[PDB]
Amino acid sequence: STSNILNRLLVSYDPRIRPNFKGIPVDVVVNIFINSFGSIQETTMDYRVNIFLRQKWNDPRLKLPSDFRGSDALTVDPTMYKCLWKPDLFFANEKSANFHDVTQENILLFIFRDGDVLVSMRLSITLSCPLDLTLFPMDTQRCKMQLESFGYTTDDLRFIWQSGDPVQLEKIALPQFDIKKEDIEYGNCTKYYKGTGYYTCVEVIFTLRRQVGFYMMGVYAPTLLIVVLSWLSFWINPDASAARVPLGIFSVLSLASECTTLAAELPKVSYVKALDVWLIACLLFGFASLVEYAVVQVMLNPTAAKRIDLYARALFPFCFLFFNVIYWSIYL
Amino acid sequence: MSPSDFLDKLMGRTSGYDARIRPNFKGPPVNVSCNIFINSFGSIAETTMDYRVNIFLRQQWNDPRLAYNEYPDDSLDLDPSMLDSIWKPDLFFANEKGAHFHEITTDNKLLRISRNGNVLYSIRITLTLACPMDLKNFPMDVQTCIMQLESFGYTMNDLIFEWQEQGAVQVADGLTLPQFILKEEKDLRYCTKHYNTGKFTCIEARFHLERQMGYYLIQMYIPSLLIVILSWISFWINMDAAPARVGLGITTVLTMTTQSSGSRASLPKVSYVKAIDIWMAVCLLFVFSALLEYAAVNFVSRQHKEEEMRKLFIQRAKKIDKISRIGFPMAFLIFNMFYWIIYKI
Amino acid sequence: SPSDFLDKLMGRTSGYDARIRPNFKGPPVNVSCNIFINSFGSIAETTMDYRVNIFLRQQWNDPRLAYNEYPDDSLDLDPSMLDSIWKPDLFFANEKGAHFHEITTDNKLLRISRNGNVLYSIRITLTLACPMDLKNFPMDVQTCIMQLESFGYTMNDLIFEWQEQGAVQVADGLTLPQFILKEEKDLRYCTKHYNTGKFTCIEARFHLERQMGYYLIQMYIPSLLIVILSWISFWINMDAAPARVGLGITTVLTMTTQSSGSRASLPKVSYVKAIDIWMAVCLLFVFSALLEYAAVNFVSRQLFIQRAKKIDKISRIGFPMAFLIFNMFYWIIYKI
Amino acid sequence: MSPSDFLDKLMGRTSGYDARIRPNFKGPPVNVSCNIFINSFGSIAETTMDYRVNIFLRQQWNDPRLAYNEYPDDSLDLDPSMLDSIWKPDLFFANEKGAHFHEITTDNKLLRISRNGNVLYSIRITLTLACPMDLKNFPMDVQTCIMQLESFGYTMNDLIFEWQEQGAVQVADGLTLPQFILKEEKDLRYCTKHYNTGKFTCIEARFHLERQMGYYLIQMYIPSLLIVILSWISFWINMDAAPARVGLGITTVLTMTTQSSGSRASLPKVSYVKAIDIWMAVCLLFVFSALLEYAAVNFVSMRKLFIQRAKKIDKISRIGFPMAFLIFNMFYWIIYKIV
Amino acid sequence: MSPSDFLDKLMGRTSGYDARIRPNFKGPPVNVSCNIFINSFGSIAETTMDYRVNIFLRQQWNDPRLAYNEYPDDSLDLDPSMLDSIWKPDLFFANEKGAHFHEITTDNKLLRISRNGNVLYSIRITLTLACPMDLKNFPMDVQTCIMQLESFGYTMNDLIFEWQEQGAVQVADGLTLPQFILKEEKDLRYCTKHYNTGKFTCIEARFHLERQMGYYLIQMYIPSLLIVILSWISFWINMDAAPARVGLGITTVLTMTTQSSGSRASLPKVSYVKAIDIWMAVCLLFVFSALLEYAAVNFVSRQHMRKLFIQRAKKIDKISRIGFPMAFLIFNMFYWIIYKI
Ligand SMILES: *[C@@H]1O[C@H](CO)[C@@H](O)[C@H](O)[C@H]1NC(C)=O
Ligand SMILES: *[C@@H]1O[C@H](CO)[C@@H](O)[C@H](O)[C@H]1NC(C)=O
Ligand SMILES: *[C@@H]1O[C@H](CO)[C@@H](O)[C@H](O)[C@H]1NC(C)=O
Ligand SMILES: *[C@@H]1O[C@H](CO)[C@@H](O)[C@H](O)[C@H]1NC(C)=O
Ligand SMILES: *[C@@H]1O[C@H](CO)[C@@H](O)[C@H](O)[C@H]1NC(C)=O
Ligand SMILES: CCCCCCCCCCC
Ligand SMILES: CCCCCCCCCCC
Ligand SMILES: CCCCCCCCCCC
Ligand SMILES: CCCCCCCCCC
Ligand SMILES: CCCCCCCCC
Ligand SMILES: CCCCCCCCC
Ligand SMILES: CCCCCCCC
Ligand SMILES: CCCCCCCC
Ligand SMILES: CCCCCCCC
Ligand SMILES: CCCCCCCC
Ligand SMILES: CCCCCCCC
Ligand SMILES: CCCCCCC
Ligand SMILES: CCCCCCC
Ligand SMILES: CCCCCCC
Ligand SMILES: CCCCCCC
Ligand SMILES: CCCCCCC
Ligand SMILES: CCCCCCC
Ligand SMILES: CCCCCCC
Ligand SMILES: CCCCCCC
Ligand SMILES: CCCCCCC
Ligand SMILES: CCCCCC
Ligand SMILES: CCCCCC
Ligand SMILES: CCCCCC
Ligand SMILES: CCCCCC
Ligand SMILES: CCCCCC
Ligand SMILES: CCCCCC
Ligand SMILES: CCCCCC
Ligand SMILES: CCCCCC
Ligand SMILES: CCCCCC
Repeated sequence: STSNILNRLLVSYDPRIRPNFKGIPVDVVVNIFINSFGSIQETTMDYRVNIFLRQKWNDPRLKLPSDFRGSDALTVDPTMYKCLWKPDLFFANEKSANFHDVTQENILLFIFRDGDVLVSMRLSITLSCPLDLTLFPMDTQRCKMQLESFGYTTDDLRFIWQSGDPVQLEKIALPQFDIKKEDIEYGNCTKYYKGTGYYTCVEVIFTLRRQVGFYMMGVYAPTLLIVVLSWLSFWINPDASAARVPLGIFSVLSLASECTTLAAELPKVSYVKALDVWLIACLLFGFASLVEYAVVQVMLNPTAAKRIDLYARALFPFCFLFFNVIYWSIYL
Repeated sequence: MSPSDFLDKLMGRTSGYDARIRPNFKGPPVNVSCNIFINSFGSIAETTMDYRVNIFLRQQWNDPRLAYNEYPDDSLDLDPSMLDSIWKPDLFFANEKGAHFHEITTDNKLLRISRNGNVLYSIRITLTLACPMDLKNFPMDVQTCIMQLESFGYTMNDLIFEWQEQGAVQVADGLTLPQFILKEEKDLRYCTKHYNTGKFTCIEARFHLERQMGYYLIQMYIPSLLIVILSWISFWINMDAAPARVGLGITTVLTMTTQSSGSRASLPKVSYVKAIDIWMAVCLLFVFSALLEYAAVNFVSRQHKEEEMRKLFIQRAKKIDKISRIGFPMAFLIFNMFYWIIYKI
Repeated sequence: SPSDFLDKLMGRTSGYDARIRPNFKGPPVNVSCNIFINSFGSIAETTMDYRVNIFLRQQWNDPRLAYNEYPDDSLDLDPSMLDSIWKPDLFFANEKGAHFHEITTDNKLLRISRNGNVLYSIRITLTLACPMDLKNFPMDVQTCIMQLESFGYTMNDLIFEWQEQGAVQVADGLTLPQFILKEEKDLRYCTKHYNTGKFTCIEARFHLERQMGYYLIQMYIPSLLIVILSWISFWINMDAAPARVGLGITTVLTMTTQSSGSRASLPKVSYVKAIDIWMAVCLLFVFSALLEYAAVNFVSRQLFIQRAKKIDKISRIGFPMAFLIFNMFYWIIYKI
Repeated sequence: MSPSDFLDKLMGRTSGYDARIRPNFKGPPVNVSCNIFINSFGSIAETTMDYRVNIFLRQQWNDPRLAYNEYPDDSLDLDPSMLDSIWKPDLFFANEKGAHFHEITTDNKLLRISRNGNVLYSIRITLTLACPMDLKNFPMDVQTCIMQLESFGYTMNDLIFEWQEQGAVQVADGLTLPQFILKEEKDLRYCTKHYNTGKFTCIEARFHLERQMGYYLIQMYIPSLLIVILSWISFWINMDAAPARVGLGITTVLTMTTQSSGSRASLPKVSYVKAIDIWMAVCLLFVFSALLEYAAVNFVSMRKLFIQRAKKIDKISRIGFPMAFLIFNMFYWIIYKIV
Repeated sequence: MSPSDFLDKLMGRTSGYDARIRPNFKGPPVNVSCNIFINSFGSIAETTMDYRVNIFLRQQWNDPRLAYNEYPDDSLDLDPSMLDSIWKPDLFFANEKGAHFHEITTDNKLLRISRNGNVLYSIRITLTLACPMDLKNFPMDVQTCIMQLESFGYTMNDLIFEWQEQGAVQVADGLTLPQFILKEEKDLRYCTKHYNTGKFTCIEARFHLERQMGYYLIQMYIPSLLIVILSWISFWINMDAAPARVGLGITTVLTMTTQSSGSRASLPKVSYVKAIDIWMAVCLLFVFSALLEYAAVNFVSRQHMRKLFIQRAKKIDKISRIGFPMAFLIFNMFYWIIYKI
C-alpha cells in the first residue's frame, strides 16, 4: 500500500534522537511569510503578527526507497508529524503565542526523495520591541524578530535564511504605518548564555515610518487654531478688560486640557517628545500673550498702550513663524 | 447484523481503514461542497477592523471506501467519537485572528453517512476574524467584510472547494445587528492563492454592511447645528456689548472643539481624512471665522480718525455687520446642501 | 464485588457499545431535563450578554443499562465511569462561550436506577447573549432566554421535554444588582428547521425588571432640585443682576454636567433612548429660563417696564404649570 | 525492599486497587477534615462583587485499605503522578465563579500517607469567588464575605466535611491588604444544602473585612470641609462686593459638584442610598443654600430700614450656618459610627 | 552502542528508572543549585500591585542512579521528550498569581546530563508575580520586590536549595525598563517557611527598582506650576477690572482641582497619604488663597475719605505680590529637600 511506504520509513525511527548524533551540526533553513501584520500597541510596547513559519533540513533516515517515485514529493497527513524529529524553533522576544487548530492543526509536511523535509506550521505571536518615543509624530520604529533554539547548541543546530526571498509578504495595509523593503541583517546574533554555551540565532528587522497624517489633522490643527484665536483676541480694545481677559484664559485652559488628554493615552516615558514640546511652546505663547496684556493694562494705569500693542501684534507673528519653521526643519 | 458490529466493520481495526490517506489517492482531486449557516453575527468594532461570528460549517463529499450496502436506510448518523477517527479536510480561515471550538457537554459535531458513499460533516465554530475596512464615508459608508476558506495541507491537485449551487449562505431568521443592517445579497467567488509550495484552492464569502445613521446622525450633527445657530445669534447683538460677543464666541468654539475631540475618540487612528471630521472642521472654521470677523469689526470701530470721521466707519462697521449677517446663513446652507449631496451620492 | 459489578455494567467485559445510541432504529428516546440557577448577574448592555451558573440535569431510560441484581435501586457512580456511556449531546444555541469546571474534580453526578432511569448532572457556566432593547431604559423590561437543543441527532430520533412540575428551580438567596428577577418564568418549544432535517429545541424565558432606584435617585432628583432652584432665581427682581446671573450660570453648568455624566454609560444604539429625552427637556427648560431672564433684561434696557413685569409674572405662573403637565404626561406614558 | 514494588503494591496494577470506589462502601459515611491556609488575599473589587484568594487547600481522611505495615516509618510522602490514581473527595466551591489549578514546573500537589491509613492531600488553588455586599455605610462599612465547600458527586449519607478543632484557617503572617483590614476572628458554620436530589454536606468560612477609612476620609471629606469653610468666609464679607461674592459662590458650588461627580464614578450602581451620597448631598445643599441666601439678601437691598433688616438677617445667618453644619456633622458621625 | 539502546538503558522501559521515586530515597537530602536568567522585564503596574517577568530557570542537581559510563563525552544533550520521563524538583513560586509555559513548536525545555551524574534542566517561564509596594514617596520612590522559590511536596530534610555562588542572577544587556531603572546589586537570602506540615525549603531573590521622575515630573508639576503662575498674573490686575479678574480665578481654581482629581485616577486607592498629594494640595491651597486675597482686597476697596482704604488695598496688593512668589519658592525648596532624603 501507499501508507506502507511511510510505515517502512518510520519503523525503527526514534524521533527523540537528532540526525547525525555524533556528526556535524545540521543546517536548518528557515523561511518566513507574513500573513496579517497587525497594528502595534504603544501602551504595551508590543505588536501582534500571524505568520506561516517554514523549516527545511536534511534527514538521511527519511530517504525514500527505490519503490516509490512520485512526481515531486509525498505529503503525509499533518497528524503524522508527532512521529518525526523537529528543531525546537521558538521566538526569543515572544510575549505570548499560540497555535491554530480551528478545524485541524495547520501544518503542511512535504518529504523529498533525497531526504529533505519541509514543515510549515501556522503561528500567531505577540512580539515586543523597545518603542522609542523621541520625535514621536515622525518616529522611525524598528521592531525585531528573533528565531533561536533552546534545546541544542551551535555544535548541533544552525539556522540560515533562504538565498531568495526570506520574507515574502503579500499585503500589509497597516492602519497607521507602512513597510516597503526590510532587511535580514544581524544574521547570526549568536547568543552566548553563561552556564550552557552558544545558541544559534537569526534576526529580522522591519522599518516603520509612522503616518503623520492623523496627528497633522488631529492635534496640530486645533493648537494652531487656538493660537490664532488668541492673536485675534489681541486685536481688541484693551479697555474692554471683561473681553480680552477671557480669550487668553480660554486659550491656556484649552491647551492644558489638550495636553492632559493627549498625554495619558501615549506610553509613559521619562524623556520629552516632539508633540509635548510643541504643546509646551503653544501653551507658553498663550501664557506670554496673557502676561503681555496684563503689563499693557498695568501701563494703562496716552499712546503708551498703543506702542506696546502694535509692537506685540507685529512681533508675535514673526516670532511664531520663526519657531514653526525651525521646528519643522529640525524634526522633519 | 447487530448495529455494533457494522460501526467497527466499516471504520475501525477490523475495517482496515487508513484515516491518514485522503480518498482516491493518486487519483483525481476530491471535491468538497461546503456551505455555512450564520447563527449569531455582531460584535463588529472598528477599533481592530474585526468582528465576531458564530457559524455552523457543513461539508459534503464522497469516499469509495465509505459506501455500504447493509442497512436499507441510506442516511446513517454516526457518533462524534467515531467521527474523530476518519479522514477529514484541513480547511482553515485565512484571517482567523483567533478562533476556538465548542465543547459544552460534547464536542458538538454531526456526522452523516449516505449509502452511496456520500458523507456530511458539520461543526460549530466561532470566528473573531478581521476585515480591512475604509473610513472615507464613515458615518454613511458601505462596508465589505469577507471570510476566506482554503486548504493548508494539500495542493490544488488533491482538494477543491465548491459552494452549494442553491442556498449557499443560510441566515437565521432572528439575526439582527446593532449600528448595522445586513444586506440580503452575499457575494461568493474564488481566492486561488499562489505560495512557494504549490497552489492552494480557496473560496471566499463577502458580506455587505450598511451603517444606521441614527445615533451618529443625532449625536454628531444636532449639537453642531444648534451651536452654529447659536453662534449666528451673537451676530445680532449690537457692537457695544463686546464682552457678551466674546463670551458667546468662546463658548461656541469650546463646544465645537470638545465635540470634535469626542467624535475622534472612537475610531482607529487612520491617516486619510474621514467624512465626519472634515464636516466638523468646516463647522469649527465657521465659528472661528465669525469670532475673527467680530474682532475685526471691533478693531475697525476702535481705530477711528483723530466730526472726526463722525459715524462714517460706525456706518461702515454696521454695513459689514449686516452684510455678513445676511451672508453667513446662505454660505452655511449652500455648504450643507453641497456636503449632503456629495456624500449621499 | 462492586468493582466487577460496575465493570460488567459498562466496561471491557460488559460489551456495551457506548457509541450506540439508545434503542437504535427504534422509537425516539424522550429526555427530561431541568436547570437549577445558582448565580445570576453580571448583566451588561454594552456587550449584550449575561453570565449564569447552572446545574444542568438530564434524565431518561436506558433499557440495556437496567440491572436486576444489585439490592439497591439508585446507585451512584463516578465521573471517570461516567465518561464511558452514551449521553445526550445537548448544546446551547446562543451560548457565545462557556466552559466546564475542573476544581479538584470534574464535578459531574451520575446515578443509575434499578429500573433503568439515569440521572446525569453537570455544573456549567454560560456567558450567553440575549438581545436587549433600551427603548424604555429607565423602566425597561427584558426577556432573556436560554435555548437547549440537540445537534448530533434529529427530531425523528431525539426529543426533549421539560419536567412537568418544578422545572426551573431557583436558589432562595439569589440576588441581582439593579435588577429584580420575576418569579414566574415562561416556557415553550423552539423546534427549528436547519439545512439537514429538524432538531428538537426547548427554551426557558426570563422576565427581568431593572431597578429604578439608583437612576431615580442620582439622575432625576438633582434635576428637579435645580429646576426648583431656577424657579427661585425666577422669583428674584431684575435689579439684583449679579445674583440672578450667578443662579442661572450655576444651574446651567450643573445641569449640563449632570447630562454629560448620565449619557456616557450605554452602547451606541441608533434610536432615541427613554432616559435622555427627559434629560433633554430639562436642559431645554433651564435654557428657557435663562433666556427668559436675558430677554427681560434686554427689554428693560430698552413705560415698557410694566409690560416686562407682566410678562415676567405670567411666565412665573406658567412655567411650573408646564413642568407639572410635562412631568405627569411623561410618567403616565412611560409607567403605563 | 525496593520502593517501586512497595508503592505499586499499595496502589497500582499489582495492588488491584480501584480508585472509583469510595472507602467503606455501603458502610458509614466518610468524615473529611479540611483546613485552609490563606496565602495571598486582595484584588477585592465592588464593581463585580467578588474577590480573589490563593489558598493551600488541605484535607485529611482515613482510607482503611490504603494502610501499610512494612516500613518502620509512619509518614510517607508521595508523588503527584501516582497521586492521581487513588480515590479523592470531589469537594467544590458553591460560589467559585471561576477558578483554576497551578501547573508551573509541576502540578504542585502534596500527598502524605500514614501507617494507620490516614492520608493528607493538599493542593494550591486560586478562587475568584463572589460575595454579595451591602453599601449602606460604604465609607465606614464592614463586610462579611463567605466561601463554601460542598460535595457534588455524593450524599450526606456518604460524605461529611468537618473543620479541624484547632487551627482551622491559618493566615500567612506577612499578609496585608490595600484599603482593607482583615478581622482576626473568623466564623465557621454549616451550610447544609437541600437541593432537588438529596442532601449535600457543606461547610463555609466567613471573613469579616473592614474598610480603611483614611483614603475616603481625606479625599472626599477634607476638600468639602475646606470649600464649605471658604463659603462661610465669603459669607462674612458684606453685600457691596457683589461680583466677588457671586464669583466665590459659583466657585464653591462648582467645586462641590465636581467633587461629588468625581467621587460617584467608582461604586457599583445600586438602588439603595449609600452613606457617602447623603453626606455629599447635604454639603451641596448647604453651599447651595448659602448662595441662595446671599442672592435673596442682595435682592432685599432704598430706605435705610431695609438695609438694617438685611444686615440683621446677614448676621443671624452668619451665626446660624456654622452651628447647623457642626450639629449635622456630629449627628452624621454619631449615627454612622454606632448603627 | 547505538544511541537508541544507550538512551533506553539510561532511562526507559529497559532501565526501570522509577521517575516518581526521589533520588537517594531515605538517604541524605539532595541539594539543588538553581540560577535564573531574566530575559524580559517590564509591564510593572501600580493598580494591581504586580509585574510580569520572563525568566530562563535552570536547576543543576546530582542523580547518582542517572550516571552513565559508556560514551566518551562527559556532557550529553537530549531532547525534551525523554526529559518528561524522569524525576524533577517540584519548585513553585510562592507569589506567582498565575503563570504559563511556552509551547511554540515545542515545549522549550533543555536537559543536559553530565558523566558523574549531574544534570541541568532549564525552562522558559513567564511569571505575573505580585509585589506589595508602598507609595509613601510615590514620585520619588524605591521599590523592593521578591520572587521566592520553594518546594511544595517535600521537606527540608529531603530538599534544600542554594543559589549559585557566582553569577547567581543574570540580566541581558539589552534589558531596559519602562519608567524604571534596575539596580545592579541584587540581594538574595533564604525564606524558610514553617507551614503546618513540616518545614519547607525556600530561597528568594530581591530586585530594587527606582522610578524615574521624568514623566511624572513634567506631566504633573509643569501644568500645575503654569496654572499657579497664571493665578499670579491674574492677581496683578487693578480692581477696577473687577469681573474679569474674578472670572480668571473661577477658571484658575477649577482646572486645578480637575488636575488633582486626574492624578489619583491612575493610582490605587491607598489609605496613607501619598507624596504627590501634599504638593498637589499645597498648589490648590495657594491658588484659592490668591482668589481669597482678591476677594478680600475687593472688599476693602469697595467698603467706602476715599484714599486711606484704597491706599491700604494697594499696599496689601503690593505685599502679596512681593510675598507669594517668595513663599512658593520657599515651599518648593523644602518640599524637594525633604523628599530628596
Ligand atoms: C554563526 O554563528 C557561529 C556560532 O559560533 C559563528 O561561529 C559564525 O559566525 C557563524 N557560523 C556559520 C555562519 O556557520
Ligand atoms: C471534482 O471531482 C471530479 C472527479 O473527482 C473532478 O472533476 C475534479 O477532480 C474535481 N473538480 C472539478 C472542478 O470537477
Ligand atoms: C417518546 O415520546 C413519543 C411522543 O410522540 C412517543 O411516541 C415515544 O413512544 C416515546 N418514547 C419513549 C421511549 O418514551
Ligand atoms: C462520619 O460522620 C457521620 C455523621 O453522622 C458519623 O455518624 C460517623 O460516626 C463519622 N465517622 C465515620 C467515618 O463513619
Ligand atoms: C547537598 O548539600 C548538603 C549541604 O552540604 C549536604 O548535607 C548533602 O549531603 C548534599 N547532598 C548531596 C546528594 O550531595
Ligand atoms: C437618510 C440620511 C439623512 C441625512 C440627514 C439629512 C438632513 C437634511 C436637513 C438638513 C437641514
Ligand atoms: C475612624 C476615624 C475617625 C476620625 C475622626 C473623624 C472626625 C470627622 C468630623 C470632624 C468634625
Ligand atoms: C530630578 C531633578 C529635578 C530638578 C529640579 C526641577 C525643578 C523644576 C521646577 C522649577 C520651578
Ligand atoms: C533633538 C532633541 C533635543 C532635545 C534636547 C533636550 C530637551 C530640550 C527641551 C526644551
Ligand atoms: C535655540 C536654537 C537651538 C538650535 C539647536 C539646533 C540643533 C541641531 C542638531
Ligand atoms: C527632564 C526634562 C525637563 C524639561 C523641563 C522643561 C522646562 C521648560 C520651562
Ligand atoms: C470676514 C470679514 C473680513 C473683513 C475684511 C475687511 C473688509 C473691509
Ligand atoms: C484684521 C484687520 C485688518 C485691517 C487692515 C487694514 C484696513 C484699512
Ligand atoms: C393619577 C392616577 C392615574 C391613574 C392610575 C391608575 C393605575 C392603575
Ligand atoms: C489671606 C491672606 C491675605 C490677607 C487677607 C485680607 C486680610 C484682611
Ligand atoms: C507686609 C508684608 C511683608 C512680606 C511678608 C512675606 C511673608 C512670607
Ligand atoms: C494673520 C494676520 C497678520 C497680520 C500682520 C500685520 C503686520
Ligand atoms: C511653514 C513652513 C513649512 C516648512 C516645511 C518643510 C518641509
Ligand atoms: C431617529 C431620528 C430622530 C430625529 C430627531 C430630530 C429632532
Ligand atoms: C483632499 C483635501 C480636501 C481638503 C478640504 C478642506 C476643506
Ligand atoms: C439684497 C438683500 C437681500 C435679502 C434677502 C433676504 C431673504
Ligand atoms: C435619500 C436622502 C435624500 C436627501 C436629500 C437632501 C437634500
Ligand atoms: C404609577 C405612577 C404614577 C405617577 C403619577 C404622577 C402624577
Ligand atoms: C416612544 C417615545 C415617547 C416619547 C414621549 C414624550 C412625552
Ligand atoms: C485622626 C485625625 C483627624 C484630623 C482631621 C482634621 C480635619
Ligand atoms: C530640541 C528642540 C528645541 C527647540 C526649541 C525651540
Ligand atoms: C471624496 C472626495 C470628497 C472631497 C470633499 C471636499
Ligand atoms: C442633486 C439633488 C437631487 C435630488 C433628487 C430628488
Ligand atoms: C393624559 C392622560 C392619558 C390617560 C390615558 C388612559
Ligand atoms: C465627631 C465625633 C466623633 C466621635 C468618634 C468616636
Ligand atoms: C441626614 C440624616 C440621615 C440619617 C440617616 C439615619
Ligand atoms: C496684607 C495684610 C493686610 C494689610 C494691612 C496690614
Ligand atoms: C511633610 C509635608 C511638609 C509640607 C510642608 C509645606
Ligand atoms: C536636589 C535638587 C534641589 C533643588 C533645589 C531648588
